[PDB]
Amino acid sequence: KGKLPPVYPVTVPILGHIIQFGKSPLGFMQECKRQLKSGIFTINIVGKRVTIVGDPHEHSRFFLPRNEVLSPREVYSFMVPVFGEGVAYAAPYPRMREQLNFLAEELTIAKFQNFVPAIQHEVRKFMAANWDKDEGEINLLEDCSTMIINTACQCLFGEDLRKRLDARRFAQLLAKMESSLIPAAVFLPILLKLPLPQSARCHEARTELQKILSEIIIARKEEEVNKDSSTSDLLSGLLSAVYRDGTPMSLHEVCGMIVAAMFAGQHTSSITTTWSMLHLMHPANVKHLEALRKEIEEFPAQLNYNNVMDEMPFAERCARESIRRDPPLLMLMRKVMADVKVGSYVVPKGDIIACSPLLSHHDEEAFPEPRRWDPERDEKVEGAFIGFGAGVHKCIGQKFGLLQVKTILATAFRSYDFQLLRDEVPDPDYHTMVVGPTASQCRVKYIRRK
Ligand code: HEM
Ligand SMILES: O=C(N[C@@H](Cn1ccnc1)c1ccc(Cl)cc1Cl)c1ccc(-c2nnc(-c3ccccc3)o2)cc1
Repeated sequence: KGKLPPVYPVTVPILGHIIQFGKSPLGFMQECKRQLKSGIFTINIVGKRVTIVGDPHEHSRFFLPRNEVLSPREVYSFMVPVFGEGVAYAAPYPRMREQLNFLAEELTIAKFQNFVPAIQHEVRKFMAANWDKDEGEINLLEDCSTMIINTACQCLFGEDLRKRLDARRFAQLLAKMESSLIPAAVFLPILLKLPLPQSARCHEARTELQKILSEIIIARKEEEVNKDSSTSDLLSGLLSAVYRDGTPMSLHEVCGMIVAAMFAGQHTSSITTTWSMLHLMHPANVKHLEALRKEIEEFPAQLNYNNVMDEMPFAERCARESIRRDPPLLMLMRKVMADVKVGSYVVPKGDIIACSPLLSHHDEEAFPEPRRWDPERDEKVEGAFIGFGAGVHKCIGQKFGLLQVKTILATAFRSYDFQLLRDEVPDPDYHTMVVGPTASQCRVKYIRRK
C-alpha cells in the first residue's frame, strides 16, 4: 500500500486502548491483528499512536534501523532521574553508544573468570540460611530475586565496595529509585516536568549511592599507594574507560551506568530463574527435569567456567524457553524520528513503534502451541525469538544473565528437589514493568537431597 498501517478504532475517548491492553495484552494484540487482517497495525495509548510490528517476518524493520531513525531516547525519558541527565539514552547518540559499549565490555565472557564460584558461594550461603530443614515452604520468586542480587553483587563488585554497600542495602537503594519511576510518563510526558515527591526520593537514593561510590574510589586510590590490593571489578572497569574524544567517564556517568546495569539485570534474571524452576518441578515436565539431572549428574561440587559455559546446553534451552513463553519485557519501543517502511506500509515520523516479544513469541507459525513450555523447541520462523532483543539495542547482559540462571539451576537442583503447591504453573502477572510469574502463586516446597 505504502500508506499508514491500518488504525485500530478507538472506542474509549482520551484513554485509547490502554485499558483493554492491561486487561489482556496478548489477547488484545492478537484480536487487533485478526480484525485488521494485518500484522502491522496502530493502536492508541492515551492519544499517542503506537504502531506494532506484530509479524515475526518483519522484525528486522524494527531492530535494524539506526538510532537517528528509530530512537529509544524519548521512551526512556522517565528513567533519567535514575540513570542521570546525559547518561545512556539521554546522552547524544554517539556518546550513548560509547557508554553502552563500556558497560558491555564489563559483561563479556572474558570477565567471567571467577564468577561461577562467586555465584555458587552466594547461592549456597542463601540455601544454608533459608532452606535449612529437611523440607519447608518458601516463595520461590522472592528467594530467586534475593539470590540474584547477592550473586550479581558478588560477581560485579570487589569486596571493598561490598563492605560499604552490601547486597541488602544496594537492593534497598535500588528499590527506592525504582519505586519513584512513572512509566506512564512515556505517554504523559507532562509528568516529567512536575514537582513530585517521587523526584525528591529518587534524587535522594541516587545521590547517596553516588556518595558511596566516590568514597569507595577515594579509598581505592589509597590501597593503590599501599599495594595492598589491585581490585578489578565493574567499577574499576568503567573508571578506566576513555571516550573517543580522549576524556574519561565522569563520576555521574559511572554511577549511572552502574545503576542501569543493576536495574536491568535484577528482575529479568530473577524471573527467568523462577520460571525455569517452576517449569522443571511441574509433573508434566519430569522428562525435562530428568534431562537436567543427567546434564549435571557428573559435575563437581565446585563448578568451573567450562561446566556452566560449555556443559549446560539443556539448562540454557530451559532458560531461553522460559523467556520465550513468558518474556519479561512485553513491549520494546522506539520513537519514529523519520518515516520508515515496515511491511507494505509507511510508519510516520512521530509514532511510537513497538515490537512485542509477548506477541511474537505466541505466533503459532513461529511457536506451535505457544503456551506449552518445551525446551527442545526450535524457532520455525527466522528471528522470531526476541526475548533479548536484537540489532542496535540488543541485550548486552544476556550471557551474564544466563550465566547466573544456569549456575543457580545447577546449584539448586544438586542439593534440592521442589514441589509446586498448585496444580498449575503460575499465571504471568502483567501488572508490573518487568513481567514475572504471579508472586502469590510461587509458593513451593523445597526437599533437601540428603
Ligand atoms: C535474562 C535476562 C535479560 C533479559 C530477558 C533481557 C532482555 C533484554 C531486551 C529484550 C533488551 C532490548 C531492549 C530494547 O529493545 O529496547 C535488552 C537490552 C539491554 N539489556 Fe538486557 N536482558 C536481560 C539481562 C540483562 C542484564 C543481566 C543486563 C546488565 C547486567 C542487561 C542489560 C541490558 C542493557 C544495558 C540493554 C540496552 C542495550 C542497548 O540499548 O544497546 N540485560 N535486554
Ligand atoms: O526494565 C526496563 N528496561 C530495562 C530493560 N532490560 C532489563 C534487562 N535488560 C534490559 C533497561 C533497558 C536498558 C537500560 Cl540502559 C536499562 C534498563 Cl533498566 C523497562 C523500561 C520501560 C518499560 C516500559 N515502558 N512502557 C512500557 C509498557 C507500556 C505499555 C504496555 C506495556 C509496557 O514498558 C519496561 C521495562
